[PDB]
Amino acid sequence: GSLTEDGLSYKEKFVVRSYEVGSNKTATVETIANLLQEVGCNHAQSVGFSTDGFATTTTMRKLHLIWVTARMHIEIYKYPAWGDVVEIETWCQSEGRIGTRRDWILKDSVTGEVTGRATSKWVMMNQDTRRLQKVSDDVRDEYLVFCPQEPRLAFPEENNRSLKKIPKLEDPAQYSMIGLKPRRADLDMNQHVNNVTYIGWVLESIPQEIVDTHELQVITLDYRRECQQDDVVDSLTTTTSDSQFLHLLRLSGDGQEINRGTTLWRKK
Amino acid sequence: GSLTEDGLSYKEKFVVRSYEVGSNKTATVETIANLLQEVGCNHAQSVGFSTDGFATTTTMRKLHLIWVTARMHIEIYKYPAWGDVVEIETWCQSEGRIGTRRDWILKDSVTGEVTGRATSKWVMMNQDTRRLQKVSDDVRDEYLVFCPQEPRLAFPEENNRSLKKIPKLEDPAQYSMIGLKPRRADLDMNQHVNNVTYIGWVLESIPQEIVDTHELQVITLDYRRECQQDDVVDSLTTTTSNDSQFLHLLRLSGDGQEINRGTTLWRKK
Ligand SMILES: COCC(=O)NCc1ccccc1
Ligand SMILES: COCC(=O)NCc1ccccc1
Ligand SMILES: COCC(=O)NCc1ccccc1
Ligand SMILES: COCC(=O)NCc1ccccc1
Repeated sequence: GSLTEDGLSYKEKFVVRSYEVGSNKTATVETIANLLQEVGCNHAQSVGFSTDGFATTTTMRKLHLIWVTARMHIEIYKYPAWGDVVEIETWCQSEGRIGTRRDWILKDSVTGEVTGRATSKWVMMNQDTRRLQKVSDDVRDEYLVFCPQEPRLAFPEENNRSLKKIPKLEDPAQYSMIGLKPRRADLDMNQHVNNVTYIGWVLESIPQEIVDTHELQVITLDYRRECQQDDVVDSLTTTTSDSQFLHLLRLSGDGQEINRGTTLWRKK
Repeated sequence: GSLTEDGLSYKEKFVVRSYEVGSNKTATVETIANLLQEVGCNHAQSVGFSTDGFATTTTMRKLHLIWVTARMHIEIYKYPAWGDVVEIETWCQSEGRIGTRRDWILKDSVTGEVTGRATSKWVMMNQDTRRLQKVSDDVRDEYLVFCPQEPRLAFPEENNRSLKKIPKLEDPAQYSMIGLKPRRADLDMNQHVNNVTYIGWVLESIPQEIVDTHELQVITLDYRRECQQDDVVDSLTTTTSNDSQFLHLLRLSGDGQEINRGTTLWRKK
């Protein structure tokens, strides 16, 4: 991978692996999400950001400050097949005191056609108290030199799917998958559950009939609270309609919300 | 990746990804196992083997015959770090009517030093009845032309760890992790649980204290029965031992039907 000519974005190509594909012999949405994460990490490394905590600086490490994902939104037009090469371009942009936005464009390496796009919102917080904090000018100036100054949006539409408010699913859920627990392969280098595992858990409550007759087109996911490595999760889904679903991930005991989201599926 | 000059082995390089590493910032044993699987699949594809079923031919597909892993044995000297490049060489050799053996050598791309090795045993089975059956000369001849004829062993030693018999763990287990279920990311393109998920499930019952103070050196795993996508598994571990050794058992949560057994050897960091 490499930073582009103007140094304001980063590109990387990936060959889709045999264990990365589903029943259709095309990459899963979790494989796609892992690749967005990988290119995001390579972009931060390329410009000197910390190898201990994603997108942190010496200034943030002293203050025990981290960046956390608030929302992830992915739209796929064509899933690459096993053996195919996908090229991914990513860039970051400031969003004031609220936080930051990282966007991605996925392309077919051979044709050059856009096969997907993603956008994510990040907020700053103290890693110990878990309290959200406003980004100071000192922290802001550090990353602004690596962002384009004119708005570059993967989802430019005024009032598009990526910015829609997500409601809370009401009991009883139409479908559910309970007792979901993370194993060591679900944890990152800091022993935290990987953001991609939550996408998998959300999709666990979609009936196999939907998965067999449809392809996932859009997924929007809010990250409200972290699942600890010894927590147990219940994944809940209700049809709201193409097929549309409302999703809720909550702790198996007290029902504390960890994530909420929506999915849109297209008939094969 | 590519077949080597003589066409009797295959090499591929991989850059270790950020999500592929553990707390030590080095690749997990499941990341290593996924890469051995990937290079194994690329080698079969490079010489015309089926894209629907691993290492099958038109002859095998007609008879509903598949190859299944009976045993996997991995030894790691150094786990590659995030950003490092690992080069893997793999080859296959016939083992008579019993089945085949696929071996691997892992190397550091920069230094050229061997950082690991693996060996696996495969048996042929009817995919519908799940009945094992000896390999016929017709099936044998099809793959022999892609194998070296002189013995090429990743574990050459006459009485070595890769061929040791594994005993059945007796209750009560010293440690356990109960209620393990596969999710969709654990399934392959044919809806079967990925062979690597079983390695993860085995390791789920190792205490976190061992994982924090030791590094995994050797893992040997027998595959006895397949876990269906709606089965629930219990992972059991007992210490059998400077170095730490463990005996492992994976069985169905209800009736206790054995799916896997194995051993692990850990070295103090
Ligand atoms: C360390 O992560 C870097 C990154 O860019 N992450 C993207 C992502 C966010 C949420 C879900 C899936 C993927
Ligand atoms: C937390 O904000 C998202 C993010 O990726 N920030 C670091 C970064 C910004 C600009 C270029 C490269 C890396
Ligand atoms: C389709 O698999 C091709 C292959 O060579 N797999 C090796 C393997 C066997 C068991 C556990 C992990 C890896
Ligand atoms: C089932 O045995 C393991 C295996 O990988 N067989 C296929 C093969 C043999 C020789 C070269 C390349 C591919």
